[PDB]
Amino acid sequence: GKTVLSCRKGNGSVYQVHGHKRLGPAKLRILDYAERHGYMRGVVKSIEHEAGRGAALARVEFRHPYKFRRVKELMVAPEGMFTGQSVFCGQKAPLAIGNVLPLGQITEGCIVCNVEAKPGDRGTLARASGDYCIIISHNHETGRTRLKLPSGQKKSVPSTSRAMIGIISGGGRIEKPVLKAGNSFYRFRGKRNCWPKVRGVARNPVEHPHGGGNHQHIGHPSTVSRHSPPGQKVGLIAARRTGRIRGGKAVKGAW
Amino acid sequence: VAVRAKVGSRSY
Amino acid sequence: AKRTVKMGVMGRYGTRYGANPRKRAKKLEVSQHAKHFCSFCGKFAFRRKAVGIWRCDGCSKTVAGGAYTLSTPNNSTVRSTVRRLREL
Amino acid sequence: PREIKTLKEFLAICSRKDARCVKVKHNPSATKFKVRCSRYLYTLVVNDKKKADKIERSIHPSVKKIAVTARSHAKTN
Amino acid sequence: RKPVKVHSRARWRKMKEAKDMGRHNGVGRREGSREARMPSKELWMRRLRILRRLLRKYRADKKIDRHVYRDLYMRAKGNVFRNKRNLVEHIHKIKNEKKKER
Amino acid sequence: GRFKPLAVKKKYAKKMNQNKPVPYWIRLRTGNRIKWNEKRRHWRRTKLNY
RNA sequence: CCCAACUGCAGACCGUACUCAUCACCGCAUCAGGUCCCCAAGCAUAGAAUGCUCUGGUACAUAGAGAAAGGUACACUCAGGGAAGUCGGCAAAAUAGAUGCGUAAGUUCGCAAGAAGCAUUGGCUCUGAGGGCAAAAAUUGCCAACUCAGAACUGCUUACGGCGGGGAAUCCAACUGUAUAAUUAAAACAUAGGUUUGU
RNA sequence: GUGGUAAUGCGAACACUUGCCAGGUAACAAAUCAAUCCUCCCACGGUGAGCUUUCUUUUCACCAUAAUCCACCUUGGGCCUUUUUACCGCGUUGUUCGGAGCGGGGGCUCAAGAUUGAAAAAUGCAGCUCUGUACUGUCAUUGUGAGUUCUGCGCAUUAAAGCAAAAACCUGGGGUGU
RNA sequence: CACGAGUUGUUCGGAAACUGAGCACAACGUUAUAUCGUUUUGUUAGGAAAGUGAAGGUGUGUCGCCAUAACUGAAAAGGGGCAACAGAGAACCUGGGAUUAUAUUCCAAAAAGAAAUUGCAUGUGGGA
RNA sequence: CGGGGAAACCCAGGUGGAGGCCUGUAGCGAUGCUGACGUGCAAAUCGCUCGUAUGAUUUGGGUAUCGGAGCGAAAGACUCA
Ligand SMILES: [K+]
Ligand SMILES: [K+]
Ligand SMILES: [K+]
Ligand SMILES: [K+]
Ligand SMILES: [K+]
Ligand SMILES: [K+]
Ligand SMILES: [Mg+2]
Ligand SMILES: [Mg+2]
Ligand SMILES: [Mg+2]
Ligand SMILES: [Mg+2]
Ligand SMILES: [Mg+2]
Ligand SMILES: [Mg+2]
Ligand SMILES: [Mg+2]
Ligand SMILES: [Mg+2]
Ligand SMILES: [Mg+2]
Ligand SMILES: [Mg+2]
Ligand SMILES: [Mg+2]
Ligand SMILES: [Mg+2]
Ligand SMILES: [Mg+2]
Ligand SMILES: [Mg+2]
Ligand SMILES: [Mg+2]
Ligand SMILES: [Mg+2]
Ligand SMILES: [Mg+2]
Ligand SMILES: [Mg+2]
Ligand SMILES: [Mg+2]
Ligand SMILES: [Mg+2]
Ligand SMILES: [Mg+2]
Ligand SMILES: [Mg+2]
Ligand SMILES: [Mg+2]
Ligand SMILES: [Mg+2]
Ligand SMILES: [Mg+2]
Ligand SMILES: [Mg+2]
Ligand SMILES: [Mg+2]
Ligand SMILES: [Mg+2]
Ligand SMILES: [Mg+2]
Ligand SMILES: [Mg+2]
Ligand SMILES: [Mg+2]
Ligand SMILES: [Mg+2]
Ligand SMILES: [Mg+2]
Ligand SMILES: [Mg+2]
Ligand SMILES: [Mg+2]
Ligand SMILES: [Mg+2]
Ligand SMILES: [Mg+2]
Ligand SMILES: [Mg+2]
Ligand SMILES: [Mg+2]
Ligand SMILES: [Mg+2]
Ligand SMILES: [Mg+2]
Ligand SMILES: [Mg+2]
Ligand SMILES: [Mg+2]
Ligand SMILES: [Mg+2]
Ligand SMILES: [Mg+2]
Ligand SMILES: [Mg+2]
Ligand SMILES: [Mg+2]
Ligand SMILES: [Mg+2]
Ligand SMILES: [Mg+2]
Ligand SMILES: [Mg+2]
Ligand SMILES: [Mg+2]
Ligand SMILES: [Mg+2]
Ligand code: NA
Ligand code: NA
Repeated sequence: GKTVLSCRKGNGSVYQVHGHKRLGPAKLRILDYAERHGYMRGVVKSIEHEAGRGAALARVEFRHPYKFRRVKELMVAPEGMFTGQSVFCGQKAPLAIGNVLPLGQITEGCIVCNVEAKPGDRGTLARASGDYCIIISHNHETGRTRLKLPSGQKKSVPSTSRAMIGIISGGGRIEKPVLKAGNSFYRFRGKRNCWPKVRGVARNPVEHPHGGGNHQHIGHPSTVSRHSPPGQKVGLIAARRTGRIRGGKAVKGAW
Repeated sequence: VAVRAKVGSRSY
Repeated sequence: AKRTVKMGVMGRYGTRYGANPRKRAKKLEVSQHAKHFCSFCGKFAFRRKAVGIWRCDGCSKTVAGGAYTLSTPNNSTVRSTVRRLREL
Repeated sequence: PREIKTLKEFLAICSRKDARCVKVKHNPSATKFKVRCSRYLYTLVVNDKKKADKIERSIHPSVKKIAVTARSHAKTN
Repeated sequence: RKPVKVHSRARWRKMKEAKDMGRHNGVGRREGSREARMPSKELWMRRLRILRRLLRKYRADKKIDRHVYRDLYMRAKGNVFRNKRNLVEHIHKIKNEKKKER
Repeated sequence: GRFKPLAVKKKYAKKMNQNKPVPYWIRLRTGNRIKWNEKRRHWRRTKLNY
């Protein structure tokens, strides 16, 4: 046969990110001495939109801690952030929306976004529009904070990890029906080459395990093993169950 | 222009 | 006079996307194109400029907000919660 | 091109070392004194016929005075 | 150099005189729609500009006060007056009523 | 069109110079075998493509 | 050494012809195929439609003679009947512009709809209405551009070009889209929506 | 350096500054409406040509002004001062604006123009003369309608679409100098 | 077909001299094999890739500080390049009787002329 | 801007210029005549008819992905007849 589309995309090729109109990665400040011991005060200068991202971005201006110059950070803006707002980042930053605090300095039950999975990775959790984390509990024996992820999983991270106070801006995006193929065209214009999608049973057997037949059907169970080699691992990959779920939705992901 | 032209007035 | 009976801004779509998807998109379209109250400057002048970006015509302040409304209910709850945790 | 308004400025321009030649243009209503300097052509316009003729004389004889007239094609190639 | 060939416009000028007098423009001579021949937007813009110009002239000449000016401005935007004469008649009626009340 | 690099222009110039008939006195030489150039090129028959 | 008004001297390299196509490029060719960009007149008309014209260009396409049959046509017409033809109304015919009335079932209330239908169109001579600018100015003078109505008289051989036939239903696919370059454009693919799976 | 309440003005030490910083220009956007150069048309006159049984004060052609500068009346924005009991008022064809300062008076400034001149007639184009690529002398029409994307015009379009970047250059902040 | 001719630039297009989608020299790693991989998400390479020079000291000349040569350096993270003849950028535009063919490219003193721009210098006028 | 209504709101006349909206050029395609041609103008063209024609539109130049591989709104289509 021929290479399945799900394997051809791993070469990159014409399937990579459309990043020309993007503004760069969105990250918190570099976790430096001022963050670890005091706080840095920044000013939100602009609140901009990046192609391919549903949430707003904020341009926050800080004074360079060591040189006579100014530094502009590009962060994922929480909802309510506005131009001219004072943004405090560090150990002694007050508990307010838009400030960046160590997780250990944030009281339990506070809503946080832009959470660092690792201390110093500058924000990798709760970054999509409308998303946030919930701080469950602080443990001081291990020095780790337990927080609830947007997927419903609960994970423990060091108390020195930083997070922003509030929810990510731009929430409610997926509540509006697209209504048109052209709208999806423009939505995926800013992301990558992944649209439109052709069904496997609509293809020929040379290029997909589901192709072929005098009727459009998968002739074998679509639930495939976790150990299936690439090209064979199409359909429902290592599915624990199928159907309409029918009850409390289990938290997806590994244990 | 200001007044519409008349065919009869073309005599003069 | 009134130009349509039921569908308002959705009248641009003719007959060709379904009553219920049009109805669902109508509320969010009307909200996202409306003028929203600005707590600064006290004017109904907040307009959306791209998803999650709201700029006020009065004071020219730009805010990060919801996709189709200036402030989501979750945002109000989070603001109250954070204020209360600050007062503790 | 630069327009010079004062006869004193005209004398100063004519006194310059880059004043190649002076072209005298006789229009039906005025007389124009066009001084070909290095970079700019300075023109003095005199409405008075008698005063213009007086100005035409007493110009430095060192400079070259050109009487601007129409030159036909046969006159110049 | 021979002259250019003649392309005369005498016939068109005689026809233009006739059409100025009103000939050759009837129901059977119209091929385009009414809005194509004379757009309603253009007529509306002309009428409203005439009305606003007349109102500004009257306000500057103090024939009307600023309140009557505002009322008539909003009514002119509201398609209440068909032409200049209708607006002038309304103004005269308002002025007569004001004179009686005063 | 108007644009060509100078190296290409010189190659075209050389090909223009080579496009000549054989001189008549070549045919009168002792033991001569050349009658025509037989490498004559016409712009409408075969393309140099420089 | 700095400046700003002059002035003096000097300002190097490559391209530059022609073509850009019913003959200069690709297609074995001076091949009715293909090939990007700029400038774009008058009249009719809604007009970059279509028809004709001044400027510019061209008369280059093998021609002459010339009512055989049979052909092709980016050519017509045919009395009476009117789909009886044929697998099948294929092909042709038919409808047409503008304006005023009028317009059904069904419907996601947006449509259906130009639904369907019924009327009027010329020419000429007039009459109203629609403005700009100056000095109860609710007045006086000048002046431009087009139209839209109404009226009388007088005509049609219904007479350039361009320009929907319509209706009652059934089966598919929601729709706009895409798609077997060179026999398949579809009910196929895509598509908003919907649901799963992994993380 | 220096004027003006201010908007902001002033050019022969108002010298330098990428040591270093911070901003701008480069730089990007719909439709509606109004449009510039320019094109076409009409009116008005000149010059030539055409037609002329008859008619047509007629038909046709032409009537041009490059860059670069000098001085400085409209249109549309931004702003300043004053009056501000301004809340109804101003304004667009149009979906709006105002004590976070509408409207009125007077100004500052920007953009697009108009106008005065230098260039520039010495040029160009038509005839015409008469005495050879000759030569003298004449003309050499200034006002409107329809188009026209230059422009007004952007934190500027549908938007789960929000419309490249750099060199180069311009200002300022500090500083040097004075 | 043969012969003889024709393409003229400080300002036009390109390059000199911009970045873009991108490429891939170096560097490193891999490969029996470099003819392989990484090389823009501010950006090479376990990676010491800056040869520049703020202020100082010394000396020359310029003045009453400035410029010039040397010794000690403040600061500057992230090697070298290519990739647009429609993006950025870009100081010339009319007349000609100036051709057989080129011209915003030719025209010579009345340049038919009118400009705009660089670089370097000399005087003039002012400051160091 | 009017007209109703106690209110909620409703009814009319304008303005405005939305839409993967319609008729139609150019453009981009290719339904039927199973028309022409079928040793052709042409190794796929011609004529009329026809689809769409503000959008998931069309197009120039640069770039990137290929041989058991690439690319594919999927026809085993296309990858120099
Ligand atoms: K199958
Ligand atoms: K089809
Ligand atoms: K008020
Ligand atoms: K429309
Ligand atoms: K490839
Ligand atoms: K290959
Ligand atoms: Mg699919
Ligand atoms: Mg298939
Ligand atoms: Mg098959
Ligand atoms: Mg298989
Ligand atoms: Mg099926
Ligand atoms: Mg199935
Ligand atoms: Mg309308
Ligand atoms: Mg060419
Ligand atoms: Mg060929
Ligand atoms: Mg070549
Ligand atoms: Mg040339
Ligand atoms: Mg040429
Ligand atoms: Mg051409
Ligand atoms: Mg031919
Ligand atoms: Mg070949
Ligand atoms: Mg051909
Ligand atoms: Mg045509
Ligand atoms: Mg036409
Ligand atoms: Mg002709
Ligand atoms: Mg032939
Ligand atoms: Mg012939
Ligand atoms: Mg019959
Ligand atoms: Mg018949
Ligand atoms: Mg009959
Ligand atoms: Mg019948
Ligand atoms: Mg039968
Ligand atoms: Mg039968
Ligand atoms: Mg048929
Ligand atoms: Mg009904
Ligand atoms: Mg029906
Ligand atoms: Mg009808
Ligand atoms: Mg379908
Ligand atoms: Mg369509
Ligand atoms: Mg801008
Ligand atoms: Mg000029
Ligand atoms: Mg515009
Ligand atoms: Mg030859
Ligand atoms: Mg030769
Ligand atoms: Mg390599
Ligand atoms: Mg990378
Ligand atoms: Mg790059
Ligand atoms: Mg590295
Ligand atoms: Mg380059
Ligand atoms: Mg360019
Ligand atoms: Mg150049
Ligand atoms: Mg030539
Ligand atoms: Mg020269
Ligand atoms: Mg459409
Ligand atoms: Mg259509
Ligand atoms: Mg056939
Ligand atoms: Mg045959
Ligand atoms: Mg078409
Ligand atoms: Na289908
Ligand atoms: Na650009």
